[PDB]
Amino acid sequence: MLTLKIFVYTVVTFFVCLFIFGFLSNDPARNPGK
Amino acid sequence: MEALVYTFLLVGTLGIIFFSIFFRDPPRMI
Amino acid sequence: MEALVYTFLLVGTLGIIFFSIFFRDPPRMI
Amino acid sequence: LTFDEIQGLTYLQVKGSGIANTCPVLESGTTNLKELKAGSYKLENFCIEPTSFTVKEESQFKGGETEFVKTKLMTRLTYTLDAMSGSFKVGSDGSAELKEDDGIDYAATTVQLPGGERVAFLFTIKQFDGKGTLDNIKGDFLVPSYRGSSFLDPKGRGLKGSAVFSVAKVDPVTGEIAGVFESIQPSDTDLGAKPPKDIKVTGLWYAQLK
Amino acid sequence: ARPNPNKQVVELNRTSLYWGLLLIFVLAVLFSSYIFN
Amino acid sequence: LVDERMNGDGTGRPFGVNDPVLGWVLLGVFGTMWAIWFIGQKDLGDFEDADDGL
Amino acid sequence: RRMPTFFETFPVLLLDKDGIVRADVPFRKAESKYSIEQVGVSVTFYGGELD
Amino acid sequence: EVNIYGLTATALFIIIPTSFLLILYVKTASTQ
Amino acid sequence: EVNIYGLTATALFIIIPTSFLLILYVKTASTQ
Amino acid sequence: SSLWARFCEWITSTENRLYIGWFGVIMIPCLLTATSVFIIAFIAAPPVDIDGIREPVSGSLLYGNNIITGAVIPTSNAIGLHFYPIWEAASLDEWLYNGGPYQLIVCHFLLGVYCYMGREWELSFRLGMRPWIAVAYSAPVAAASAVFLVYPIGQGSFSDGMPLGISGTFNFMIVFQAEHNILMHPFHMLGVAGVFGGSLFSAMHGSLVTSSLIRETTENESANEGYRFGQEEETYNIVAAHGYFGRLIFQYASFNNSRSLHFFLAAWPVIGIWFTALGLSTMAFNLNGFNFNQSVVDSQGRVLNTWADIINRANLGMEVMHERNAHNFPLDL
Amino acid sequence: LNPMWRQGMFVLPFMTRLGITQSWGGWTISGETATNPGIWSYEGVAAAHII
Ligand code: CLA
Ligand SMILES: CCCCCCCCCCCCCCCC(=O)OC[C@H](CO[C@@H]1O[C@H](CS(=O)(=O)O)[C@@H](O)[C@H](O)[C@H]1O)OC(=O)CCCCCCCCCCCCCCC
Ligand SMILES: CCCCCCCCCCCCCCCC(=O)OC[C@H](CO[C@@H]1O[C@H](CS(=O)(=O)O)[C@@H](O)[C@H](O)[C@H]1O)OC(=O)CCCCCCCCCCCCCCC
Ligand SMILES: CCCCCCCCCCCCCCCC(=O)OC[C@H](CO[C@@H]1O[C@H](CS(=O)(=O)O)[C@@H](O)[C@H](O)[C@H]1O)OC(=O)CCCCCCCCCCCCCCC
Ligand SMILES: CCCCCCCCCCCCCCCC(=O)OC[C@H](COP(=O)(O)OC[C@@H](O)CO)OC(=O)CCCCCCCCCCCCCCC
Ligand SMILES: CCCCCCCCCCCCCCCC(=O)OC[C@H](COP(=O)(O)OC[C@@H](O)CO)OC(=O)CCCCCCCCCCCCCCC
Ligand SMILES: CCCCCCCCCCCCCCCC(=O)OC[C@H](COP(=O)(O)OC[C@@H](O)CO)OC(=O)CCCCCCCCCCCCCCC
Ligand SMILES: [Cl-]
Ligand SMILES: [Fe+2]
Repeated sequence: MLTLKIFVYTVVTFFVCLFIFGFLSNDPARNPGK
Repeated sequence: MEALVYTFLLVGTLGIIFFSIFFRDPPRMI
Repeated sequence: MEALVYTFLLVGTLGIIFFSIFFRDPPRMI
Repeated sequence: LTFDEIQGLTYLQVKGSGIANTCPVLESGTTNLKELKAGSYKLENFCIEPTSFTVKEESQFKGGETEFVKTKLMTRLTYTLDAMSGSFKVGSDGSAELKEDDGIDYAATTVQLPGGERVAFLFTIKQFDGKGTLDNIKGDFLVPSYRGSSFLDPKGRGLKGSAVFSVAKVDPVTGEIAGVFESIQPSDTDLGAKPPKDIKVTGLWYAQLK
Repeated sequence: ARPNPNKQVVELNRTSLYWGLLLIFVLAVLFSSYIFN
Repeated sequence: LVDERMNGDGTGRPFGVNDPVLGWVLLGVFGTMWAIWFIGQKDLGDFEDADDGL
Repeated sequence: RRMPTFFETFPVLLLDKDGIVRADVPFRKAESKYSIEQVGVSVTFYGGELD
Repeated sequence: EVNIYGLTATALFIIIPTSFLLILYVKTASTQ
Repeated sequence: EVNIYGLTATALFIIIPTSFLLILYVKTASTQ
Repeated sequence: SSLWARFCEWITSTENRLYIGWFGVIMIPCLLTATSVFIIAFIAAPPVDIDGIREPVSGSLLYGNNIITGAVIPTSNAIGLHFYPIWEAASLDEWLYNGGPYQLIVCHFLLGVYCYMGREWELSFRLGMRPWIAVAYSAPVAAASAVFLVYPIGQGSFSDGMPLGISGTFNFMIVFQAEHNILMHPFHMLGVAGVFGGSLFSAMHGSLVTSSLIRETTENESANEGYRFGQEEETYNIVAAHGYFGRLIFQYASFNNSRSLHFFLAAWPVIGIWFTALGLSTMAFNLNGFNFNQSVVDSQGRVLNTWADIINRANLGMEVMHERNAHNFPLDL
Repeated sequence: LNPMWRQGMFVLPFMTRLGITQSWGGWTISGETATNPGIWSYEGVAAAHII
């Protein structure tokens, strides 16, 4: 079960880190703008 | 039960015979 | 017997959902 | 752990790990059979662990002989009958006469078979009298009732097994006695609607003379 | 070329309609007794 | 016991971590993602006071 | 007491000549006072096949 | 015993190629 | 017990309006 | 150029068909997980002890349940509010017995719909609209979270959540009426007014606009070919429709502004659903509904009966039969 | 006394031919039960083909 648990934590933390470092990566300028 | 299936198939074959005889395309000329 | 009919109907509904999403007519302009 | 090693812990440390579902592990006390004095003793905390639940599969696949089959537990850590007591004589040469009256003497557990079939059964050592000399402490117990008589069936309508102890380690000072345990009991039946099944349970046990 | 240069049209006239329907019902009339057994 | 299980309910451990092997994976994903982001910082907007708001 | 129309599983009662219940078939079997086993109601037939 | 499978097989072998031929005939006679 | 007639009714109610709609769609999309 | 820049440009592109965005990286895999567990567990789940009283309950299609009676069984009450994943269990024949896929699917589906609401913000901001679609989508999210998360927190068990099935939904609703009397509660009547008014306003607006379509086609072909896509001509005479409505009922209940009409359509059923979303959350914490037992009393002191004193008998009949094998002590449901 | 070929079984004596001898129910072909089914049981092979 531990082989599963490392994999679940890996996928969860990969997607959450992708989320956070996506929103830090210059979000409110990728609009149509003015 | 299956007698109705038999009768339906025979009557449907006769119906296709009827429509083939009378409602064909006209064989037209040149 | 009937479980296969149930599963076939659910999978067919999901398939029509799939084709409706991806194989629609393009909504075209003027 | 031992008994004092368990009771040194608080409730907040036992809660959530599975230490509570254990007999306390007894230290080196092997083969002290001559170090056993007499008296009409009692037991302080007579706990009994199981360690394997096997079911006699009556379905044939080889011939007219059926063995016992290792299976899986189903509910959760819901075993090890606790706090049993009664009246517990030690005799002259090692004849133990062990009588059980009180305590949590029952636990209802479910167990599959390979084949996808669930079987519920009680684990009861209610009112046991073991009078034997340190190798086959035999006697019988009761399988009282799988469910109460006031049970509602899903549409609103409506015995004795075998048990063998053994003794392995003896604390000479405090009387802490360990050993191995086997039993065979029937399963739940829904009042003759389903024929019962034989179930063997193996495990360890623990006691504290007083 | 992104639109297909080989989009072609199937064609099935009334004579072939009658032949196909007569074939299917004659096959049914023949095999139905052996299927129902 | 009868069987084998992690026994992680009711423990109260940080991030549900039991092994340090389980603990290193958090940093091993977080730091590499941070490093990829910090490399990707090259092609973004860094500035003195060029702020994105009213 | 005859079964009404709406009731699919109407429970079994036994009326007197007036409308007072004197026996029943109890749904719960523990503290039954008006059970047929306790009262001792017999049945007699008139007419029909089992006359 | 009658083939309850067999009656479904009969009905399917009727309806499926019949509809298959009707689609092609109506597509053909639509244009001309 | 499952129905003798139920699977036949199910299959017929599937196939008949399905073929009815397919005929009209292929006749429509033939021209355009 | 760089890998992260190209990846961010792809993931915030607007030319891929189903949009992703940055909430999409939690919306997509988590809901695919919930769907892929739900389709398996609706078909081939073994029977589940919902009660903790050693009585398994069949819920799947393979064990004698059709589409209406098929359901994902919720977690047992002995499991409680404890987080119970796969890896804490012993086997997969032990995780499925104690209500596993309900615990997995609900905790997935909630994060899925919250990130879906975030995505509905994000694509509106990426196109350049005004951002208030997610505010309207906050109402069924609240209605889902009240029955899947808030009420089992209030009752202390994941048993009393809504079972994931058609015939299980009603067994949630009726026992909820038994224990909490949802009909005699003023939030719920506001929600009934919300859904009925929403149906009325949808049928009324779809009548009064379709009744004023400017003719562009003939009477042989479809009446829907009169609207060529992407034009700038108002296809419905809203002046004539407003005049017809003003002749029909009132001239001071006008709503002559099309934008005021659309604000009213956006704010009637959403505020209707919000009050039931609060009502479930209040009844979760045992803040019970109304109670008019023995209100009408004669001059002596005897008890008369009303419709409340009939609904009390119906709720007694439900209460002395729900959870038929568990309750021994005379209260606390 | 009831083998596979009396039952009209068709694609299972090819999985059993190439060595798939265990299902997720725990039963096997020769009669005894095996403990570990692994990834590759009969239902796993079927689901892999669906995927
Ligand atoms: C005339 C009778 C009547 C009417 C009109 C209503 C009306 C209502 N009742 Mg109700 N009720 C009644 C009688 C009635 N009741 C009686 C007699 C009882 C007693 C038995 C009850 C007991 C009762 C309970 C116990 C509850 C209600 C609730 C509700 C509300 C449900 C609507 C809602 O919030 O859904 C809103 C939408 C959702 C819940 C769905 C959320 C959408 C999710 C997030 C996304 C869907 C995902 C999906 C799978 C995606 C599909 C994909 C696919 C297309 C591929 C609504 C106001 C509920 C409530 O309070 O609502 C908040 C509630 O819990 N009622
Ligand atoms: C399970 C099935 C069992 C068997 C049932 C019977 C067999 C059905 C098979 C199909 C029948 C033949 C269809 C193809 C021929 C056809 O379209 O005719 C073409 C003709 C002449 O062609 C055209 O007709 C036009 C003039 S006019 O229409 O004839 O007036 C003209 O414009 C043009 O020149 C000319 O080409 O005109 C028609 O369009 C009439 C169409 C009628 C076809 C519908 C038949 C289906 C219902 C019959 C079911 C009977 C039920 C029992 C009755 C008691
Ligand atoms: C019991 C049933 C259970 C449910 C089964 C699934 C639902 C079937 C319902 C019908 C499916 C949709 C048909 C109408 C849409 C369509 O024609 O696409 C139109 C597209 C794009 O349109 C056109 O395509 C042309 C380009 S191209 O063809 O796409 O390349 C282009 O010229 C043109 O501009 C464009 O308009 O192109 C096609 O012509 C492809 C046709 C494919 C339709 C056949 C589907 C039947 C087989 C599916 C069964 C699956 C079996 C299980 C698989 C594992
Ligand atoms: C072992 C586990 C097995 C799990 C199996 C998982 C099965 C589900 C997978 C989903 C398959 C169906 C979608 C794939 C088609 C697709 O990508 O669209 C085709 C377009 C074309 O993109 C274009 O795609 C191009 C790449 S390509 O060349 O075309 O491949 C790219 O170059 C271009 O930029 C872009 O415009 O892709 C996109 O728009 C975005 C891609 C991601 C979107 C798909 C995921 C969303 C699915 C919804 C999930 C919720 C559903 C809940 C359950 C009902
Ligand atoms: C598995 C899921 C998919 C299932 C699909 C459904 C099944 C498909 C079945 C296809 C049926 C094809 C039949 C079409 C039949 C058909 O329409 O023919 C049409 C075709 C005419 O071809 P042409 O050269 O004339 O092309 C011009 C047009 O007529 C055709 O578009 O004839 C043939 O080429 C030979 C085909 C057999 C025709 C001659 C055989 C005569 C048999 C007569 C039987 C009656 C007498 C019996 C005596 C007892
Ligand atoms: C129980 C206790 C729980 C504690 C939880 C702690 C949570 C930590 C949350 C951190 C949030 C950081 C926010 C982003 C921070 C951010 O904005 O990044 C950007 C920042 C630099 O920004 P600049 O681009 O302006 O740098 C200056 C120049 O680059 C300008 O061109 O970098 C940092 O300062 C990182 C700070 C330490 C971050 C932690 C260290 C990361 C590396 C550690 C990983 C080790 C790798 C090991 C490999 C196996
Ligand atoms: C000289 C190389 C020739 C290779 C020919 C391969 C033909 C294609 C075979 C694909 C189907 C594999 C058969 C099932 C194989 C199978 O079922 O494996 C089963 C196994 C996973 O299942 P399990 O571990 O659970 O085994 C079941 C038991 O353990 C449980 O009772 O896979 C492995 O552990 C390693 C497999 C390596 C397979 C390597 C193939 C992938 C790399 C191939 C790259 C070759 C490139 C060559 C370029 C010149
Ligand atoms: Cl109780
Ligand atoms: Fe509108």
